[PDB]
Amino acid sequence: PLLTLEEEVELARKVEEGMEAIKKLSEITGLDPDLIREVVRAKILGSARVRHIPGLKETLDPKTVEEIDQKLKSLPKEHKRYLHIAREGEAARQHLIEANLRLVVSIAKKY
Amino acid sequence: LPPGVDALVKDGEEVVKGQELAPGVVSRLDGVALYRFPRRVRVEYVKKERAGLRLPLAAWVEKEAYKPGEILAELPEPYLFRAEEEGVVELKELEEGAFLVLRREDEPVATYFLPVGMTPLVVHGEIVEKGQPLAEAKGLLRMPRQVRAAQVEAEEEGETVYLTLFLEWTEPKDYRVQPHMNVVVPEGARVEAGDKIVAAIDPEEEVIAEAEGVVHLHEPASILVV
DNA sequence: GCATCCGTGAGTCGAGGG
DNA sequence: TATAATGGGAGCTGTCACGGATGC
RNA sequence: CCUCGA
Repeated sequence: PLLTLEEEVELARKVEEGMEAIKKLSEITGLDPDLIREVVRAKILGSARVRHIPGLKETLDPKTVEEIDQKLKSLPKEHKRYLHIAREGEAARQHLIEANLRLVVSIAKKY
Repeated sequence: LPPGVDALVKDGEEVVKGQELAPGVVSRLDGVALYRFPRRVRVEYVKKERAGLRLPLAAWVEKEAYKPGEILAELPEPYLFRAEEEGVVELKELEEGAFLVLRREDEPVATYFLPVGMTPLVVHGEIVEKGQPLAEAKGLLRMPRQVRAAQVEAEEEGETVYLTLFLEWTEPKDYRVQPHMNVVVPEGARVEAGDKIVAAIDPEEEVIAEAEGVVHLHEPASILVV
């Protein structure tokens, strides 16, 4: 179904704050922000899709995402807060795209 | 949820299929209901103060404390509660009952408590001298429902008794939530001075908690049954 | 057991015109 | 790179005999 | 595709 102003603004806010949370997880962990983003994304979507991302220096497979997710679960509560923020950001991003997929059709029908 | 009409169930509560969430909304499944964008946040700020009242000794009911709605005294004939200080009147009305604070210059010189069954005879800002009637008690006078009497001290003088009540109650304050804002505080959470309730785009439109209180969420934009 | 919808076949060689 | 924009559009049908799945 | 020839 279509997004109301409030639902839209909420999802966009969650996406923004989740990207900020990924940057903060890069600051704390010393890990690569892209690898962190890919692990959060991987766990959000499922084991159905984990593939090799072109830019990543490490092959993305369930073993490395499990190691990285366990390194991300081993941090203090106030440092574990950003993991939940990023997970919520990913899920909000997914639902935002899926809720706006009709606009693409309405624009592409003209080309 | 249509605009202006409120929820008939509370955030976080289990619900059964067919149970109405609102006058025009019937839930088709069972589970936990959740609030989607409450447009009005009501903060009940808690207040602990000390007030006083004088009553005929024949009317009084001796008690160490007074639960809400409990009878404070019973008056055979109309009684006139009279000012025992001089100053300007600050009339503070609750849902039922009142506070009456006399101030001279800046410092308050008196704090009186008019329970239910006591009609104030003064206006806000009125100038009163000593012995001037501030209220009329008639019949039975009882504690209001919103306010309770923690402790009672009493002093016998003449044919009257004077009560010093340690009162504890809460006062409401409503905040209208605009769509671009978001509530960062749960239902029934305790907040202090400076704590953030509702965030916003720009700092000047944020909702900060003035004093100590509890939070209540009303008029949600919609309700999500999971 | 007997109607019905889908798919696949239905001449060769020329010539020209494209 | 920022007003808002949120589910398509072309659509004539004059054959017939075969195997095979699909239904009553 | 069409038309034409055998």
